[PDB]
Amino acid sequence: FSPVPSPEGTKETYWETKAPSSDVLGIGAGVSSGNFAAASVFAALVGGYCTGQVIPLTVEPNPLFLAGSFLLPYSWALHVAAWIQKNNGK
Amino acid sequence: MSESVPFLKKPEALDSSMAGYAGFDPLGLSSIADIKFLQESEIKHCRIAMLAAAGSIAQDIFTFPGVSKVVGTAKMTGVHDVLVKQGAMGQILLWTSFLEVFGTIALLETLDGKRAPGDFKFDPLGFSKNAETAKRYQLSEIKNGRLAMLATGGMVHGYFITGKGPLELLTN
Amino acid sequence: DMSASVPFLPRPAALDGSMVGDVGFDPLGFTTKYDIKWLRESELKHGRVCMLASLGCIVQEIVHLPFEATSNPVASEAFFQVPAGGLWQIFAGIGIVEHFSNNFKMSGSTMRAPGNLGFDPLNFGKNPSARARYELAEIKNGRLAMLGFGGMIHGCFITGKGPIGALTSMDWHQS
Ligand code: CLA
Ligand code: CLA
Ligand SMILES: CC1=C(C#C/C(C)=C/C=C/C(C)=C/C=C/C=C(C)/C=C/C=C(\C)C#CC2=C(C)C[C@@H](O)CC2(C)C)C(C)(C)C[C@H](O)C1
Ligand SMILES: CC1=C(C#C/C(C)=C/C=C/C(C)=C/C=C/C=C(C)/C=C/C=C(\C)C#CC2=C(C)C[C@@H](O)CC2(C)C)C(C)(C)C[C@H](O)C1
Ligand SMILES: CC1=C(C#C/C(C)=C/C=C/C(C)=C/C=C/C=C(C)/C=C/C=C(\C)C#CC2=C(C)C[C@@H](O)CC2(C)C)C(C)(C)C[C@H](O)C1
Ligand SMILES: CC1=C(C#C/C(C)=C/C=C/C(C)=C/C=C/C=C(C)/C=C/C=C(C)/C=C/C2=C(C)CCCC2(C)C)C(C)(C)C[C@H](O)C1
Repeated sequence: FSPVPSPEGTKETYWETKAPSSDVLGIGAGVSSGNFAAASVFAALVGGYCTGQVIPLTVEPNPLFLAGSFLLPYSWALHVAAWIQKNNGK
Repeated sequence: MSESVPFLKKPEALDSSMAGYAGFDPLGLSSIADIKFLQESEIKHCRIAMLAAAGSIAQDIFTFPGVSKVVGTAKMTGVHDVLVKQGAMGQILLWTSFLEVFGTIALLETLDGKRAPGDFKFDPLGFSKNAETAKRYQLSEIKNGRLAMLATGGMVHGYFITGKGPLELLTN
Repeated sequence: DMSASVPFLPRPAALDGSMVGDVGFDPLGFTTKYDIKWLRESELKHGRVCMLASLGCIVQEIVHLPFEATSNPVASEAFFQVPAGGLWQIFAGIGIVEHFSNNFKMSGSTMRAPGNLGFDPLNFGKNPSARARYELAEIKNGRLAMLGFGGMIHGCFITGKGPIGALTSMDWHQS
């Protein structure tokens, strides 16, 4: 009804192709599909290892293993970005 | 290809004009983040580390009058704990934070592209008016800072293992 | 172009070099957000209070009335010792003076010249060439006073001995 504002740098992201344009990756638009795939596996293994090392949680958990455990969900987003980049030819 | 690493491709974001360019970015971190931000951060890390490495050696060589009572034996990281209890560390933090607030404004100007990164126009004694000497001095600053970053980590880890401190460990 | 005080940062647009006591020092750009005349009026008002206050703190330690509770050598401690009725009298007087000075005008209403209340019982500045140097003097001495009064008031909180006693008797040879 009036112009709806968006932050500067807003671009069009609507896609009907096989994979979205690399712009949907934000700052990761230039990273290669191999680099996301290797980061995906690396984050999955390190995150799973760190998660496993603190499954019986104590009052003294290792903070590096807590922080490293956040790599498991981050790896999901990494392999999605790897599929997007492989299907954009990157 | 890259001058540093022959097998890998040349990093796209990095250019020869920028000081301390070896074409070294195998993981391509320069693509992910704005290069101007990375340049400003690298220079800042270099200067803090340079002060840190010189200070680490200096504290072994000599200590300021009256400091010895407050710091009984602790060196490197250990001194910080005692001076944190006393007022030294807090007063340094306060004045550095005040400097950084203006540094935040400077960082914004560098990110916009208006101002060259890492330059605060601080040349109290003229050393870079030649415009040929300036570039050599800039390369010297980058290389010395990189060495000091590596050195600061190297020294502190030796303190962690033995507690000797940089010069004492070399003697024994 | 670029601020003289802060070399790296660009010059604030609002200043223009016109105002007295300007060296280009507005890194955080308060001037863009707020009216320059109101900002300067606040700066002068803050400084004038501080100049009087700093002289007062030193004088309160050095001199006392022949009365109890006005004999305290610590500025803050004396504020507690002195009767509330007197503090109320001053506060009411200051409020009446603000009403008197502005002819009942608020920030929008007040904006006249910046800080030029025009109270001149003795006109030191008869010459226009000599004046603007009295302007410059006032702003620089007031800024110094604001920092000094704060420095003194906190020293009174910490040492508790008053300004001159604290300065001469620095803690010496103890942790
Ligand atoms: C990252 C840097 C860093 C850090 C965190 C510390 C931290 C500390 N030092 Mg070390 N120190 C440093 C650098 C550093 N120092 C440097 C560069 C030197 C000279 C080579 C020293 C020499 C030194 C001695 C001799 C002693 C300490 C001591 C201490 C402790 C008490 C604070 C004090 O009195 O320092 C005082 C330190 C200084 C006055 C030196 C600062 C000099 C640098 C070059 C500042 C330069 C500012 C620059 C000119 C302005 C640039 C402006 C620009 C950014 C725009 C504290 C843990 C004391 C201690 O407990 O020792 C066991 C002590 O006795 N320092
Ligand atoms: C911001 C300024 C300021 C503030 C908030 C105070 C506040 C205070 N003063 Mg201080 N004082 C000041 C400035 C200030 N003074 C100045 C500038 C002087 C002269 C150098 C003095 C001299 C002074 C003395 C001698 C004493 C106090 C005392 C006191 C306290 C008790 C009130 C009292 O008995 O007043 C009494 C005040 C007087 C007897 C005379 C005050 C005359 C004024 C403040 C000086 C002239 C100001 C200026 C010309 C005003 C222009 C007005 C114009 C805008 C119309 C009170 C907390 C008393 C105290 O407890 O001492 C520890 C006390 O004995 N004051
Ligand atoms: C003049 C002035 C200026 C200025 C300035 C300043 C303050 C300039 C200072 C620059 C400095 C402080 C440079 C210091 C670099 C230190 C290095 C490279 C460390 C090497 C150590 C190594 C390799 C090691 C090691 C060790 C290991 C790890 C473990 C130990 O057990 C053993 C051992 C010790 C061997 C500027 C530019 C601001 C402007 C203007 O012009 C005015
Ligand atoms: C300009 C600039 C910026 C800045 C900045 C800075 C440094 C700003 C500093 C501002 C300061 C320090 C202001 C101080 C105000 C103090 C006052 C009004 C006290 C008055 C005294 C009173 C009320 C009293 C009294 C008393 C008396 C005398 C005696 C006692 O018995 C009783 C009592 C205790 C009641 C930044 C960097 C942010 C960026 C920006 O882009 C440009
Ligand atoms: C204008 C004009 C006239 C007028 C007038 C007037 C009222 C003029 C009065 C001007 C005054 C009172 C100026 C005083 C400023 C105070 C300063 C600069 C001190 C700063 C403190 C420092 C540096 C400090 C400190 C300290 C620290 C922090 C800690 C301490 O332990 C120790 C230590 C002491 C070292 C009138 C109205 C009559 C009419 C005329 O027609 C026009
Ligand atoms: C904790 C704590 C504190 C502290 C503290 C401090 C000062 C902590 C600082 C820690 C630092 C600076 C660690 C840096 C490590 C550098 C590394 C691992 C790089 C190695 C190089 C590599 C892997 C490869 C290099 C390479 C080679 C060999 C070949 C390839 C090329 C190249 C890249 C050159 C305090 C002060 C609060 C006290 C408190 O009581 C405790």
